[PDB]
Amino acid sequence: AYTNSFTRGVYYPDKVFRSSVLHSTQDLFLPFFSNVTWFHAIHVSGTNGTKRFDNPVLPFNDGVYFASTEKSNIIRGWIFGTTLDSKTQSLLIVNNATNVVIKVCEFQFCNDPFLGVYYHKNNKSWMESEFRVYSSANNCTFEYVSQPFLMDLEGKQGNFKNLREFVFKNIDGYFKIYSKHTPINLVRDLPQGFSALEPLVDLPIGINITRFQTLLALHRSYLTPGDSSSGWTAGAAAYYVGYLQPRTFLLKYNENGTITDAVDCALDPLSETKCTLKSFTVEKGIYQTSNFRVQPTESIVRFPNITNLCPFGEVFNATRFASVYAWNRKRISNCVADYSVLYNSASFSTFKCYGVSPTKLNDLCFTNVYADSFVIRGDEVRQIAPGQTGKIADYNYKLPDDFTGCVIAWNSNNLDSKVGGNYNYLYRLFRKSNLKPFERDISTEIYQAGSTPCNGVEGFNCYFPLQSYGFQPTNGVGYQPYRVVVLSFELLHAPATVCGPKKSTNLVKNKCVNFNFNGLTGTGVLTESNKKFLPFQQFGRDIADTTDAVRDPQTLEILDITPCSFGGVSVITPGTNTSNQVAVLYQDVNCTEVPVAIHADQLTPTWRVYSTGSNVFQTRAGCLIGAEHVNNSYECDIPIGAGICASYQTQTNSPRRARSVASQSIIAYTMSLGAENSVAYSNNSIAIPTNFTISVTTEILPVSMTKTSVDCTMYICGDSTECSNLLLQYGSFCTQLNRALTGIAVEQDKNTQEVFAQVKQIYKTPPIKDFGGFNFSQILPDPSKPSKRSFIEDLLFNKVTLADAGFIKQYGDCLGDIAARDLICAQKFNGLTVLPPLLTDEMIAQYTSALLAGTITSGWTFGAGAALQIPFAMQMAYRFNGIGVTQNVLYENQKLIANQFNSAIGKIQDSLSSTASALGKLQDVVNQNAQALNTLVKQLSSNFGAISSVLNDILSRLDKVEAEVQIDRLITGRLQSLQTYVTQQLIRAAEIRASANLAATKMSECVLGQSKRVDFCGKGYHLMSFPQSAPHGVVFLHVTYVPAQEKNFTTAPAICHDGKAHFPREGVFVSNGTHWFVTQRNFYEPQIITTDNTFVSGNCDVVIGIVNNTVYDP
Repeated sequence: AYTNSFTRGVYYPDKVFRSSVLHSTQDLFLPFFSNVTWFHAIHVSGTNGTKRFDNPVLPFNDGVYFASTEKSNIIRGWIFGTTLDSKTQSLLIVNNATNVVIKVCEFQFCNDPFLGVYYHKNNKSWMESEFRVYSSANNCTFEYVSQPFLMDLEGKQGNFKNLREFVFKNIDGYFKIYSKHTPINLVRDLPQGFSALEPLVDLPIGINITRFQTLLALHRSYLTPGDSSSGWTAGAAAYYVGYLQPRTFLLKYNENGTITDAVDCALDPLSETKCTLKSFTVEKGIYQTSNFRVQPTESIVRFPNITNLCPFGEVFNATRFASVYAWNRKRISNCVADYSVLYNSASFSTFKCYGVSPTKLNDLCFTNVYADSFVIRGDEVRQIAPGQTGKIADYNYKLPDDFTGCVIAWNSNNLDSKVGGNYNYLYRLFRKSNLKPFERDISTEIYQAGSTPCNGVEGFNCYFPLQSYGFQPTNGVGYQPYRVVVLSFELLHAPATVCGPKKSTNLVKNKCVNFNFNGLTGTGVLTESNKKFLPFQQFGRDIADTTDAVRDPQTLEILDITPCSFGGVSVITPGTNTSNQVAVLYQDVNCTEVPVAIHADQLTPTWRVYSTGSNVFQTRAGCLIGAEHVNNSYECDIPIGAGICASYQTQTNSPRRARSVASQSIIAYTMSLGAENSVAYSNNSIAIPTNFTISVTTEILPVSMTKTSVDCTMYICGDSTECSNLLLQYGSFCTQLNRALTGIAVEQDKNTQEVFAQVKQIYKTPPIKDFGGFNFSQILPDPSKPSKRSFIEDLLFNKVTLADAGFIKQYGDCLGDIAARDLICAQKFNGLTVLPPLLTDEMIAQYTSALLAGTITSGWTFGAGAALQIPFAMQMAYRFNGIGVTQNVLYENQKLIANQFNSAIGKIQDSLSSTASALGKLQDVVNQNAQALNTLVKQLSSNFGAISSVLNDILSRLDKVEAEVQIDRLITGRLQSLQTYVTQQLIRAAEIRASANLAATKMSECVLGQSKRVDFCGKGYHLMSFPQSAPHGVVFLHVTYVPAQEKNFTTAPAICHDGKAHFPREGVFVSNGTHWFVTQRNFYEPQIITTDNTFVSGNCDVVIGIVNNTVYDP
């Protein structure tokens, strides 16, 4: 009975307070949807190998998730440890049902906690016995009592069956216990749903747990009615087991601050979107996510085919050394070092290691080493460091300003002593000959140069820098002789040659695996190197340290370190409300390795992803799984690349079909760009429209976003004194950036008023509305709303999150508090601000309305200058003249033009209202600032390598002097991140103001006059255009012409009448097939071919195209 751990195992990792935040992190987690070993009964061979024991001892394996159910209190406690005996320490963790008792005692092995053994009474056994499992308590170490973990007490309130889901962990010796209780109804299968597990007690027990079991106390059974021997264990408590693995997650809360749901950050390519995006709902499109890797484990990986220890003790058990001046160097090479037995034994007085941190010594492969043997005076040892100076340092031995291995110093009065003392060591005295690191000078400085202004010619007597060291064994301490060696490692100058005493193991290929080549501890898949290497080349960093290929130091063969098969992972999903399945794409990677792996591929189970027989597909964009190609091409919604798209809205597959799955199948195809049609080229004929279908489109444009700002400081500084002290010593940085905030913010308002204040004066609707049958109702404002806010823009407002997803009312705030007047944004907590527009919506609107009124009633003139009356009839007529249509057509066809107009308006509102997110760019900016702002928010929480992210604590619990560096590093980082944030807003400021200029143009040209530019203001011959604001934006109605209902017409540019080539003044000569007439290109107005509607010039004969006809002259 193995069963998916459907969603069970998730807990509370730490007790840091938080509310409704998608924080991703990683720990030892039982896999979800994962097999859990049921352990139920005594069923045959479940009791063999034991003493009729039902639920065997099990491997700990780094973590256990534990769960039991019952009708009534049955399941007793557990026992943990290495071996569960008195030989090795044990853990006895028992629920007395009166109290939970936890003991790390060394109790004798219990084959059964319930064995038929007892010695106080009649010899059989039973619960008559007083906890017979309590074998003996010798060398007990820990004892603890707490409240029971009662199992039925959960189920008592609701009269149901229950479970208790458990996670036992031992991290850093701390044995953390996380808990939960819940009712069930099904006992056959693991329930679907969700729950969280919270820490009960941490126990710093510090025993390597590897074996564990569950304990039960057998009373009896009633399966067969014979005797007390019918005390069958069959029908005893069952349970599940799984183990915990280091995989990443995501975790969520509710209003009450409690976990209600989670999305896994190590489960599924689909799930990884909801992880990385930090959403529980992913939208339609293509989304790229983070790659994966396998467990961190490996042996001593690959040290050279060299294996022989170095003779270190010679340096160390040596009785003949030199003085501090006579600092010798000794060569270490071509052997295996050890720094365990070196480090471990108790001989060294000084051991301190520089630029090198002393643990992994025995896994360090070195190129070469330098043993600096000499004897020092006891107090001088502190001066053995870079940054020291002194007679020994400045005049016996110096240090470079780069890495030197170690310092080893130790008293030598057991070998440097003669009862008469030791004058037998020496050092140089100062003589102003200051030198550089590592001069083995032994020159006798008896006479100087002489011309030096500090020596030679300066007042000397019998002085000799060679100063002997006079030891005495009866002299005391401080000046006792201290033999000292300077360890200095060269690394990376060559193949490393001397390694620590750690034998490496074999190597694997093509699997994502770490490794360590002579200290080169790297990772990836191992691909055979196709390079003719060069034999004095060990590792090839093809560019900028990228040690691309490696030659192993045991087999001497070359290996391209391909970083384990590397290629982007992106998803193809229709959304979340749509469905919960995904296509798996890898970027320019042929699916030849694992197609896709969460830590490994799998053949039959839920990871079923095959490069053949599964939903494999191959492109220049790399191989696809999930995606089955199909031949038919259509348009693209979720892109992939090269037109290859995985988006069919309506599939022929019924069951799943979501938008990218097709009955459990992601589909594959390419953008079809539209239909296919030859238009019949001829050299002599047109089709000129005999009707039209004008259209009005929706040109949607954001005009602004929030003029936020920040108290840079109180953002950062949170109003702290020493905070501000260190803050200022950086300085105007804050000032710089928020000055930018200023310029850009005021800038956007200038942009807005700019896109609005094009006119001197303000117009109102004329009360009578007899405007040629063109209804303006819905576009126009109505007094019923505050300040005559137009129907259309009201819909705009409602269609958008005026609240902007409520940045006054997301995860709420201080409720009803200083949060001021209920519509803008921005969740102000501290440091930050936003300032409401200089132009509130109301003016913004009534501008636009004045715009409208002018362009209707006075047309060209209201913004150009004085607004002058004109019938919008003949105004529209002149605008047809602007698109080149005579006022004849409008005159004749005024009513249907009106009707199309107003119907178009209605369709406009139909769209904008019905179509959600029609406004993309608007709410785009909204979202943009949303994240920018909110990120900025989160960035307070970045500890930045400090010991705490909050300024408060880092200042508080620290004395200032040390607090200086942490405070600083934080100042640096958060400051920096702000400055970044600033920069990004700047990015917008730019692209915004660009769009803003664009839109100001859009209005000015297409509205104060008539756009005559191609697709500037919408497809077609523009007539008029109209302003439709958004709280940070504007949309535009556009009156453009589209002809229709065409018919063939053979043509002739000239009419060859009366020996003279006659041509049409305005248009082209047209025929029905038999009658030659004149009409222009955008409509059939066949005309009697007159000299009035034509003209004569040149000759008719020389060039093709003409016909012969007659022409009528006035």
